[PDB]
Amino acid sequence: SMHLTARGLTLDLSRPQVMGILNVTNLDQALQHAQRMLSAGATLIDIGGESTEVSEQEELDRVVPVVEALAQRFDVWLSVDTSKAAVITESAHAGAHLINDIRSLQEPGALEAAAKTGLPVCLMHMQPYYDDLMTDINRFFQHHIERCVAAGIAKNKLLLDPGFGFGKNLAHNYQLLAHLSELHHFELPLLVGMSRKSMVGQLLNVPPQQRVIGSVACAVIAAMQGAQIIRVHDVKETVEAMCIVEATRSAK
Amino acid sequence: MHLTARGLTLDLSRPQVMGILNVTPNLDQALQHAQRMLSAGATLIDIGGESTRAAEVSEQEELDRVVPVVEALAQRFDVWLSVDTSKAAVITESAHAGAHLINDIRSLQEPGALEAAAKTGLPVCLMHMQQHSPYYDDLMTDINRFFQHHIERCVAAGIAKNKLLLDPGFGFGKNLAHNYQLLAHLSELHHFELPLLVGMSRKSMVGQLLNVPPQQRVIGSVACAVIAAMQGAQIIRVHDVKETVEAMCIVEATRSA
Ligand SMILES: Cc1noc(NS(=O)(=O)c2ccc(NCc3cnc4nc(N)[nH]c(=O)c4n3)cc2)c1C
Ligand SMILES: Cc1noc(NS(=O)(=O)c2ccc(NCc3cnc4nc(N)[nH]c(=O)c4n3)cc2)c1C
Repeated sequence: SMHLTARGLTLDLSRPQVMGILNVTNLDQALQHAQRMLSAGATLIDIGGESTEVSEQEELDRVVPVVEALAQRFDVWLSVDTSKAAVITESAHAGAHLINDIRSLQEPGALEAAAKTGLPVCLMHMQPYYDDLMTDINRFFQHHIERCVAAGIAKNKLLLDPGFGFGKNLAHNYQLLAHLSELHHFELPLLVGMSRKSMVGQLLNVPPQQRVIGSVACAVIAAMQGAQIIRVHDVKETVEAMCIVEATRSAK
Repeated sequence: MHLTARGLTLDLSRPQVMGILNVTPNLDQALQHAQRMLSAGATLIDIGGESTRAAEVSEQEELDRVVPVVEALAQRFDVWLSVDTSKAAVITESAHAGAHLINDIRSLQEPGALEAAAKTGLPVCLMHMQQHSPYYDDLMTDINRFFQHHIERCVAAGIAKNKLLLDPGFGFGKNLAHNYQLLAHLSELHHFELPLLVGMSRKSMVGQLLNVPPQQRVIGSVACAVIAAMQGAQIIRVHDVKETVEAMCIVEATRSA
């Protein structure tokens, strides 16, 4: 029904999009891994310097060369998983397409830097107790959506992530997964990250490397509920699953 | 509710995985594979002496493949045993061996099949079917009319309504568009108030989309299983049990939330 655009490049959101995770914790490995994910069918590459502290220069040193190298190398959406205004701006210079912040630009100067770039930004819900899980998330997004538009970032440039595994217990996560379709009322793209998280592990009683099937199953359930972007470790498997999903949905 | 045979119950509040146990071109290997699938979490084992994908099979030949396996499993394991047969002789003999469920793609239309199946008193699964290019005026209506027709045949024959299972038959006289049309509208078949069994594992509906060989169709098959189970499909017929079982755990947890 819709699409999102950056730097003359467009991301089709009528179909589920797979975002490959590229955590940095060697430049050569990063470029090659990105290549592996891209061929696997990823339409976005997410570069993250923190795992949910890191120094500003240290985080910048890891992130921006990878962004620039990929920007030169491939015509693909580039996303930086950062919460730092310096990293926001520097990545924009490097050629990043999307700003993905788990802290929702609440760090000092982060909001202004993001606004100046004009790049699309993804807002993620974060805190364990909830009176009503879904209501809290809806209220959270509404607040920062109000804030983002106020900052001069257009509403249609925003993405929403309910933030699986962030200040949420096992029951909450699957409650969220079950009611995920409700979040579409914002008429904004939904991005979800469930890959290899505890919500899979606790159920299957398997280590992270054995959580591929569980992660994909979650991705399929989310995508069947209209989730547009899926953030995963295992791109190829997720891409294959999304093909089944898209064929099913297109079949009406 | 549950499905019942010989004092065994199958919980239908949760998705059940039926492991595929083909016995075609050693009993020892079959038992190891079945036990492995059993270990993976399968609650049903489907034993087939015929290939529905094919050269025909003799009555004695199919019997030779099927019944020793059924007898072997019945003693060794407490699991639902399903026989994938269209032959009254195989139906009757397998029932003697201790089979719990009759899975017939041809819906008991072979000679004497209906009568033989009825006498066993065992639950039966009916499957919709149609070189010919698959066409439907309306796929779901055609399937609904098919099930309505054969359900009456079974009931008239003396097979109780609660003993019946319905399979829309993925990949049987259906093209790629048809199969996913069926998957999308699968929930509609619940109106018969009968358990639904689906078989999409490693089938062309996955293969044509991903363009990979059968052994590499695991993820696609699991994706189909999840979608079907989310639409309330009770029994899933798969080659890869462990992966499907893990997926069903995510599905059941999601629904139970
Ligand atoms: C220790 C320890 N390690 O993991 C856990 N448990 S956990 O639920 O699986 C878990 C929770 C969170 C994460 N963060 C990973 C992560 C990173 N970036 C993201 N960006 C976006 N936009 N959306 C996301 O969802 C997201 N998630 C990784 C693992 C414990 C406890
Ligand atoms: C030849 C040839 N080989 O594969 C194809 N394409 S196919 O769609 O993948 C395909 C089609 C049918 C099968 N038969 C396998 C099979 C056997 N018994 C079943 N019993 C039940 N209850 N339900 C089932 O779905 C089912 N499926 C296996 C593969 C053709 C055509």
